[PDB]
Amino acid sequence: ITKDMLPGPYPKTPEERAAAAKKYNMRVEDYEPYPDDGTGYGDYPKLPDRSQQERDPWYDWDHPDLRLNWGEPMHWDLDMYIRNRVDTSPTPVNWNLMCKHLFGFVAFMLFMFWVGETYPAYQPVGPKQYPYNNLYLERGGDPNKEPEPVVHYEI
Amino acid sequence: AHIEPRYRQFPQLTRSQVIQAEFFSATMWFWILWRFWHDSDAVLGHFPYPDPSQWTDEELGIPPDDE
Amino acid sequence: KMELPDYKQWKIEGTPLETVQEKLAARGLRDPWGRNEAWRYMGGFANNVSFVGALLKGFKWGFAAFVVAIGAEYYLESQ
Amino acid sequence: MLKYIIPTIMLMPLTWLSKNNMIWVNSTAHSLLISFTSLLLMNQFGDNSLNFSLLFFSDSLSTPLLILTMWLLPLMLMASQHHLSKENLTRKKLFITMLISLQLFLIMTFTAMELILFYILFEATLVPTLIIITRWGNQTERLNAGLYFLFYTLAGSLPLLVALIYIQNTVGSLNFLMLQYWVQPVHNSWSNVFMWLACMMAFMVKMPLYGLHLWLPKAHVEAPIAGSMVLAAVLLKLGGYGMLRITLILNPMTDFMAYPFIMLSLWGMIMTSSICLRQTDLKSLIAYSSVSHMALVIVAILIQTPWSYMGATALMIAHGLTSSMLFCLANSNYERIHSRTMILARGLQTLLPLMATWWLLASLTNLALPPTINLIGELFVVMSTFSWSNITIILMGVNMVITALYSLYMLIMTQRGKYTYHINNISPSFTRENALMSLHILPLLLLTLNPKIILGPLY
Amino acid sequence: AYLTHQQKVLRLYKRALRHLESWCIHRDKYRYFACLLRARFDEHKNEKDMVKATQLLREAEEEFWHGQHPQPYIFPESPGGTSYERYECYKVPEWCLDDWHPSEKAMYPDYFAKREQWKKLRRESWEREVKQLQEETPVGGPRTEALPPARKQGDLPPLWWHIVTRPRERPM
Amino acid sequence: HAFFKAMLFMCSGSIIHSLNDEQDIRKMGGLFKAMPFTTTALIVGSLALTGMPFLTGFYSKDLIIEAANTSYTNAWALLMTLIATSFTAIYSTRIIFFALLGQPRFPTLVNINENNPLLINSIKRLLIGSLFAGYIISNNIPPTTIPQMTMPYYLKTTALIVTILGFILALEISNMTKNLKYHYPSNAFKFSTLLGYFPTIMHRLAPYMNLSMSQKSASS
Amino acid sequence: APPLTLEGIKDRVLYVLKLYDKIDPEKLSVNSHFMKDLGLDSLDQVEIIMAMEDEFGFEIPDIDAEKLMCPQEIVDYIADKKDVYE
Amino acid sequence: KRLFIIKPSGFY
Amino acid sequence: SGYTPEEKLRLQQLRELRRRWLKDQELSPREPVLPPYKTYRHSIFAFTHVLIPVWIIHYYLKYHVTTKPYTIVEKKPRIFPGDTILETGEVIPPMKEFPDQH
Amino acid sequence: FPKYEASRLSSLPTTLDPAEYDISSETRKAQAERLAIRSRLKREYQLQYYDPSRRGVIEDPALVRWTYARSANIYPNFRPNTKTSLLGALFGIGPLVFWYYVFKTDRDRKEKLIQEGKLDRTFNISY
Amino acid sequence: DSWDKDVYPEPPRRTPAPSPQTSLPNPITYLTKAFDLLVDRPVTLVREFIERQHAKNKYYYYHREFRRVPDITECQEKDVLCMFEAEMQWRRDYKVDQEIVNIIQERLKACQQREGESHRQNCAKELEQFTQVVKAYQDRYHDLGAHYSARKCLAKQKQRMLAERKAAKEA
Amino acid sequence: GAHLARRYLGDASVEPDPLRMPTFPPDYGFPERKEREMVATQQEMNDAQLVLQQRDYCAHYLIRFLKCKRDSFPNFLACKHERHDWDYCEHLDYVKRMKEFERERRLLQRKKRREQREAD
Ligand SMILES: CCCCCCCCCCCCO[C@@H]1O[C@H](CO)[C@@H](O[C@H]2O[C@H](CO)[C@@H](O)[C@H](O)[C@H]2O)[C@H](O)[C@H]1O
Ligand SMILES: CCCCCCCCCCCCO[C@@H]1O[C@H](CO)[C@@H](O[C@H]2O[C@H](CO)[C@@H](O)[C@H](O)[C@H]2O)[C@H](O)[C@H]1O
Ligand SMILES: CCCCCCCCCCCCO[C@@H]1O[C@H](CO)[C@@H](O[C@H]2O[C@H](CO)[C@@H](O)[C@H](O)[C@H]2O)[C@H](O)[C@H]1O
Ligand SMILES: CCCCCCCCCCCCO[C@@H]1O[C@H](CO)[C@@H](O[C@H]2O[C@H](CO)[C@@H](O)[C@H](O)[C@H]2O)[C@H](O)[C@H]1O
Ligand SMILES: CCCCCCCCCCCCO[C@@H]1O[C@H](CO)[C@@H](O[C@H]2O[C@H](CO)[C@@H](O)[C@H](O)[C@H]2O)[C@H](O)[C@H]1O
Repeated sequence: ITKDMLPGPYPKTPEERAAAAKKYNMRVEDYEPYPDDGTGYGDYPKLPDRSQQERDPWYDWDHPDLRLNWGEPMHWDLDMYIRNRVDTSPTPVNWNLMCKHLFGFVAFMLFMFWVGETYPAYQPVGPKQYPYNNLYLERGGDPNKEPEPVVHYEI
Repeated sequence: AHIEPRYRQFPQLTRSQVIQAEFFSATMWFWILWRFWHDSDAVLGHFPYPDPSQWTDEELGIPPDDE
Repeated sequence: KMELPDYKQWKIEGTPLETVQEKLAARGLRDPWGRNEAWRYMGGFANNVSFVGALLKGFKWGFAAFVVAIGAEYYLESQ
Repeated sequence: MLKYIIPTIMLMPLTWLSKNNMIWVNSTAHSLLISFTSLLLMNQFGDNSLNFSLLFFSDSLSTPLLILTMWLLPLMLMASQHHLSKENLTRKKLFITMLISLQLFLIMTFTAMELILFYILFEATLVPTLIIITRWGNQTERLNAGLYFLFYTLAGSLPLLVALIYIQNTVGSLNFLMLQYWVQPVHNSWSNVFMWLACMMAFMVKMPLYGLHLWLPKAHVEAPIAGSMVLAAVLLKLGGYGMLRITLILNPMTDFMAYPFIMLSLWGMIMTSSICLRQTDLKSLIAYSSVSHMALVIVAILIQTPWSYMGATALMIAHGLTSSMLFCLANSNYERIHSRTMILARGLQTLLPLMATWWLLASLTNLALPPTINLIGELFVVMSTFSWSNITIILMGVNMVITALYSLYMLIMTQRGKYTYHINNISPSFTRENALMSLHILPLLLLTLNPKIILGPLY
Repeated sequence: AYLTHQQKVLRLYKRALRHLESWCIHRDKYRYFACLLRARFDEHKNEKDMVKATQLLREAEEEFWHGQHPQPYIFPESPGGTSYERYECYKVPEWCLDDWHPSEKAMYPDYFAKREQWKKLRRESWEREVKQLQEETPVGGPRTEALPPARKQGDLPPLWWHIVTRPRERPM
Repeated sequence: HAFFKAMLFMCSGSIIHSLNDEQDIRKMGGLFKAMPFTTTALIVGSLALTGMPFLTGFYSKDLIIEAANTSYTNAWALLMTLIATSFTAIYSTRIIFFALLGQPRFPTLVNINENNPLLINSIKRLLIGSLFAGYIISNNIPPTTIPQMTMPYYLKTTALIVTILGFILALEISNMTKNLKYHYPSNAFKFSTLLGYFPTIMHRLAPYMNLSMSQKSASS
Repeated sequence: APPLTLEGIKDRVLYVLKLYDKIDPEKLSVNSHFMKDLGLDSLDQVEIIMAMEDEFGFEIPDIDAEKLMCPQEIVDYIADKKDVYE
Repeated sequence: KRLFIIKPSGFY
Repeated sequence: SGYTPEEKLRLQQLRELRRRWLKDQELSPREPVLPPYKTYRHSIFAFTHVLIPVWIIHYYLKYHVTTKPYTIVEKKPRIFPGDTILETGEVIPPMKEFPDQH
Repeated sequence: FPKYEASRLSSLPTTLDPAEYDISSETRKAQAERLAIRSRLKREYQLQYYDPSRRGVIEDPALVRWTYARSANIYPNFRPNTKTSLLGALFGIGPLVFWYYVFKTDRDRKEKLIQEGKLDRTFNISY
Repeated sequence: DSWDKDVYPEPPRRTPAPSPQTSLPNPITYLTKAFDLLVDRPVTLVREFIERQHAKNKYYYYHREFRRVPDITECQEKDVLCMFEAEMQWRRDYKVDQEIVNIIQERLKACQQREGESHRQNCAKELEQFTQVVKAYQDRYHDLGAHYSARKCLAKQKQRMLAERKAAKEA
Repeated sequence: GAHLARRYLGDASVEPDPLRMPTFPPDYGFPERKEREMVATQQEMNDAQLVLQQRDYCAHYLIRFLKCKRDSFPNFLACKHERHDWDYCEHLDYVKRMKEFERERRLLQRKKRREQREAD
């Protein structure tokens, strides 16, 4: 295409805002560029940061999988909002409340596990007893050295 | 086909599918009862559990408080 | 060309749908779709086993076979 | 090496004296015959390298790179002859001459026994490479890409020239065999700090090192397919090969001079892997993929361990075939839709089922699925950097995760989903395109059966 | 919102019934509660004050959000259903047949003979279809996506090819 | 586990196929008699999963529980494991109650048909496995430990009783769905349904932060 | 799944409407407008569409549903979606 | 009734 | 709320075209125009998928793998008290007497 | 009914938005022009999408602008200022310095242990 | 046989004689007889045919013998001709020592499998031998780096010899 | 068990600590304790390749079962008596450990009385 139809610098007048909105197929009212912080957006339209999953499933899109129409300005982060990636659709539970419940459950589980590790559950049974100086030779003890004997008695 | 669909009605069943299902459901219950009758310990316990409080100090060798 | 059953046969009487119409009737309301649901409570779909009945499917013949087998085992063990 | 240099030169008379309609058939056939004979370089010994003459030698490091270089020439000819069909006949022969002359400089670069002979050929590869990009690229920006490629390289090379000549003055020789026996340790001093930088910055720019890599995505996006193939497969490895040789004489200073560059590579590889997740241009995605892979090679060369040198050697070969395949795959799409926008043409597995198999195989090697040599190289490097410092497994682990995400994202976006409705010129894959893809993946997968011949001198 | 007030109420009614159905599961229980829910809509059916009617809609939507089923039932082939887009991988555009090898086309001599008539029919009609859209479109372009029918005999409705020849919903 | 879990998935496939790709249990029901062989396998699979005595699932799961409560263990992990064993009966009850019992809730054009021999034979082989494979294996593998067999009566039968209690409670909960009452959901109900919000929060937050950093900072 | 036919779809569309207590089964015809002829309102028409979705196991979006105003229109809509041509 | 199945060319 | 007269007419016209297109998708009787016991089948399967491979594998293992050291390493057989050793004829002594408590 | 606390990743349902209701002829005029713009682009696409003789790709200026915006156009509109520099300093230099001390400290600690013989390397002969 | 039992030792085999305590036929006994009949015999004859052809064309290959040359300790500084030979010899010995450690590792792993649950006590000699050889290999070659040479090896030894001398002086 | 409630919610000083038990001499209170006998030799257990944790004081019964299992093959339902012998021996081994716990608890109880009276 041509330079007049390509993105440009930040628009500085009501008229430059009009030519930009015309270029991006937008209404001069609906066109609002990114703030001119010097990050390089230029006059590219800032669009509602909404996932593509939020768009109407039943409308007849030119690109049904992307839910886009041929020629409409694409969100700066379109590739992050495709249906395979970030979804911003409303949740039946508020965002913050979801975080409180998931965090609270997890935090509580971890605390209770520590409490269960300090107060372990065990049976009223003495240590299991093994023969031959506690199987000294089997476990890999040195044959040459004479182990400290371990004696087990009846009861 | 060998089985036609029906509308708003209970479907058509072959004798084979009904009989085979009953045979394997029966085989499950025969198996459990047969095993339960022969291996009831595996579900209720294989050995008695002793009561520690019933053991005398002589068995445990607890010396009298005087000594 | 499939043959649908005659529609006049779907009635809510004698089904839980009738209890619904009685409860709604006590408020001044009606259920105009009750007959579109009747087929789920009539015919071979009426009377379904309970959960215990579901689990106990095949128990009758399984128990009988178990009784025979142990008796057969006993009579052999004795001799 | 004259049994390879001379027949490589004879490809130029062959191309120019061929009938007008046989330039591709003749050059392709005879460049394949040269590739066949290059296997004789695998007469390697356990102790001694293969030293032919005062000028050329071939050890286990240069042998696989030579074989990669000579295999790539026929593949580049196959990949170019479609988009050059309308070209003027003489300008077709000049294009082929640029590729043949690049192979000539390359096989002499990898076998030069003297480092100043290595420098000249190492630099000589710029001219044919630059001419390919700027003459036969398609976009306006190919001119800027040529300048960035030229001046990034020269900014580093010219200091290297001073350092090598200074080294010859003090040591008396630049013969690599002589350096092995006459090497003296490098003691700390600001004078040696800058000798170290001059010896390593030229190679760091070629790899490229993160931070100094900006020339690479520019060059790839503007180069013709054959240019992108040689750039990714071989010319990047001139940095790695040069570093693996020169580090001999930089010890023990490499102990602490490596730190700033290991940090750049370890962090840079995560940064360039993550950039791939948001690239809109398919060629640019593959370019940034190379930066992430070559970051591992830089780390491995700098930690200077037997396992890391084996891993770097395998990574360079494995990356060479995989990245070349990926550029060829993206090109076949481009020859149809004439755009590099990744999201433009989707759901292509429905329209080109067999080309979707190649896309799958290429992606699997790119994410290093075991036992591919991509995984062998990447695994050996990770083992050695773990001993260098245990915490590096964190950065290595994350890169492996992000590498899988962008590799399969590229596969899913282009090959899966629904096809784009208005794009209706997706013709069935040509035999040339399918044979080109298979000549990349089959040798790459065959090398898994016998990986010792690409593991380098420390095997 | 381009939806009138009537459309919003009717849409809310349907959506409320479906989420009610998900809660109730059993058909008899759903019938009982769907009628009470309908009774509530009938209660304000004649509200002639738009301000109050809109206010009733707001509260109704607020109530639906609180009471909506977190995991409502979805028809399998509906957006979000377990079979949505399950068959897109089998839908192949008809222009792919122009690339078939002649030996492939020879296997279906009758199908490709008919296909040629459709392609012939498409070329012949195109010029009149562009013309009809030129004469019926006001200066400044169209204002809606609605398309006209054919106005004569032998004319085809403009822009018909990709609706008529679209892939079958169960292609393979 | 391999035996009865593969069978359960195959039984659900039998139902899904007969109901024209329907997978929501709310839209099944009344299949206990309509699909007799799929029903038998589903009940056997469910009982095997919940450690019914002497079915294949009893020979592994039951030993694990009795070793768990007779070991030197975290007391919380033991308590969590037991409660989950009760939950196993509850969700097993859900599948049977909603898929098989009650009145049909599927569309009107009935096409139920489980009479393909390939379907019957494949399930039949796994059904025999789910009944005897556990018994066969336990009696053939060599012993490599010291199995714990002495224990209090209440530790011996913990697995069985918590399973039975879950069945009883699960049945009561299932029956309440039939009553003509409407209740607002509890926070607990939403938490369970939405999988503890972990997929909801984490599969939006992690992708967003990493992907946004890739474009904004790394690239631009 | 057994295929659908235009005659089969029509039969079931009428069948469902004959089980709706607000319609007169004798006065019903394929061409009866739900309001002009049968004297129903729009709340009733939403329920009729809801019942058609339940009958055939697929959803008609509200934008499309509000236009189906007689039984023949429903039969046509279903046939188009299911590729029924007879 | 057997319908024609539209596929991309498999010949090449 | 129904269709406008203009819309209904367009839907009518597309419908006749679509149903005609769908009708044309049917195959004619002659299409496609193609170009020019259990024991036995299970017997041939066993021969080519079991016997021939196990021949190759046994030849491979016996005369190539096992000729090299430590290529196949077996856990040594368990020896129980009272066992007799085939290689030597050595008899392993029985265990000492138990208390025989039952 | 606790109200809806919308977030970045959990948007606000339109049914709960006041903006959707309380419509004015001014808004309705806006929705009219938006739809008119959409239909103008749809018509221009459909005329090329349905053209019998068109074989190729329908170039979309919206897509070219998007890709051109997110690469070639950034630098001309860049300004070195407090925001860009502070962000550049934090995310470009900062991570390198952080990782330097992590690895340098870890390697220094290990090197000391090896000299004193306090790091076990009994079987470590692969590196 | 095929290898040397000294380099790769295998303790003598002890197989318990069958002691069937059941009337039932053993499935393994008959499958073994079938395997010998259906697999071993045909495979054995096919091999004997191949071994006949080889016996008609008997030829030999040899294991190269490398004369010993002066090591890097005897080389004058920067004398490449003597350094080259010592350097190549040191490289050859480095490869051989690598395979020595592989042999000792192979013994260790074969013992661990052979002894089963008793490996902990019955592979003490193999473990001890492995521990010693890995210590010797580590002392020779560890930490030399990718660019290792006979010179770097010698410098590492001298540094080790110096440390041992100083500790001995403290004694 | 109840013992846990006593140790955690009650006075732990009179409840054994399973980790450090026993905390009294073996013969304290027992005139002439005998030493547990072991039937299977180390070589027999070594040759039988028993798992080290199975090489306890009931190992001789385990060896008998393992030998019987091999010799009764393929009748995988034989050797039930040998298994039970081994199981019962392990039960007796477990009860011994239970007595050790009760002994330890009573000694702790005694040493608390024997301290309190000396305290006052
Ligand atoms: C069988 C399961 C066994 C394991 C059980 C584990 C139990 C885990 C319970 C974790 C509870 C954490 O969730 C916690 O719940 C309360 C109740 O809403 C929240 O409370 C929040 O919501 C409401 C507000 O409308 C108020 O209670 C409060 O103003 C607010 O903080 C906490 O913010 C949250 O942190
Ligand atoms: C290894 C143990 C093997 C145990 C095998 C035990 C015997 C197997 C018995 C299989 C029984 C098959 O026979 C089947 O039984 C059931 C129950 O009576 C019958 O079902 C009967 O009761 C139901 C309910 O009243 C009726 O709907 C049905 O019409 C009637 O026939 C089936 O119609 C019959 O086909
Ligand atoms: C990408 C860029 C990477 C940059 C990496 C920076 C590495 C910094 C290395 C600093 C150490 C340089 O090496 C150091 O130099 C001085 C040279 O004056 C030497 O020391 C010499 O000069 C100093 C003066 O400062 C005198 O005090 C000293 O008596 C003399 O010997 C040190 O013996 C040496 O240790
Ligand atoms: C571009 C990324 C920026 C990230 C920040 C990177 C900072 C990099 C700093 C380079 C290293 C400088 O610090 C360097 O440490 C090494 C130790 O290994 C020192 O090495 C020297 O000193 C040590 C003790 O200090 C002694 O063993 C010996 O004299 C020698 O090894 C160097 O004298 C010093 O110059
Ligand atoms: C290890 C395997 C353990 C398997 C355990 C198997 C289940 C154990 C039995 C659970 C309880 C049995 O079921 C018990 O009796 C009848 C069922 O007829 C139930 O009775 C119920 O049936 C009808 C069903 O229409 C309900 O509408 C009604 O509300 C109620 O009366 C009881 O509410 C229940 O307590």
